[PDB]
Amino acid sequence: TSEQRVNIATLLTENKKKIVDKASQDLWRRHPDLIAPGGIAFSQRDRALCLRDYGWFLHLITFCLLAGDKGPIESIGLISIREMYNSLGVPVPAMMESIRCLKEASLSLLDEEDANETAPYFDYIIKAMSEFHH
Amino acid sequence: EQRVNIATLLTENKKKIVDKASQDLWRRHPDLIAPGGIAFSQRDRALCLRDYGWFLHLITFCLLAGDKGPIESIGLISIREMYNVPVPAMMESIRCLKEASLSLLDEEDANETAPYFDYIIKAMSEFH
Ligand SMILES: [Cl-]
Ligand SMILES: [Cl-]
Repeated sequence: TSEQRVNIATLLTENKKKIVDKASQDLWRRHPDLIAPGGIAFSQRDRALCLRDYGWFLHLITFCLLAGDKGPIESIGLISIREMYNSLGVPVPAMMESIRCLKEASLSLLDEEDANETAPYFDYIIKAMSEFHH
Repeated sequence: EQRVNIATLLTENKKKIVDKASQDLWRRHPDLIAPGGIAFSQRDRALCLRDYGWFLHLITFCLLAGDKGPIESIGLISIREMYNVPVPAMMESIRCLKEASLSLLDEEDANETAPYFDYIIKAMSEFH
């Protein structure tokens, strides 16, 4: 329900796969322990599950931005956070770092007003992820 | 009120729903995983799984919001970008996604949820 938010959602929808690929490669360059033996992205099936989870988080951010509401993050977003922590064994700082890389890869396609409008959604998901053990 | 519970159910089981739907679709259309198909190689299968997941997530979000506007908004955008992957395979994939999703609901939940799958299938049939 906004012109600029519709344009940003369009950009994030056209480039969802490229954004996820760039963000994941950045994250695995920065954090070599994730693709090391014992890491959450060592094997191929684990890597595919990580890519699908990062994609889900990007989609949720894009939907919340298109809507203009951050409610869905506190609703179904926490369910996905808990599922990624529990089922995939992803430590909280790895989830935050993945969302941060997703944020930077997404804002690399926008300008300045768009990036300022978009960043609070990534930031809110990061905040929801960091207060998990509380 | 109920839609938050339905969206929670589809989010807790997003991976299982997508897996069941994709396996059902590939049993139904064996040409998809045959040589030349869009799900033949392993990377092809991963990309197909991510696309089906995106469609399921859009449906789940439209159900959580109660609005189908985003379908006419970014759904057609993604369809056009992904095609320029054949379009008529997407239809049956959404049908399988719907069946796998409704297998987890009852009767009121399924009756409330199915119209979103129906709308995305109908919007996807008007593509040229
Ligand atoms: Cl901690
Ligand atoms: Cl940051």
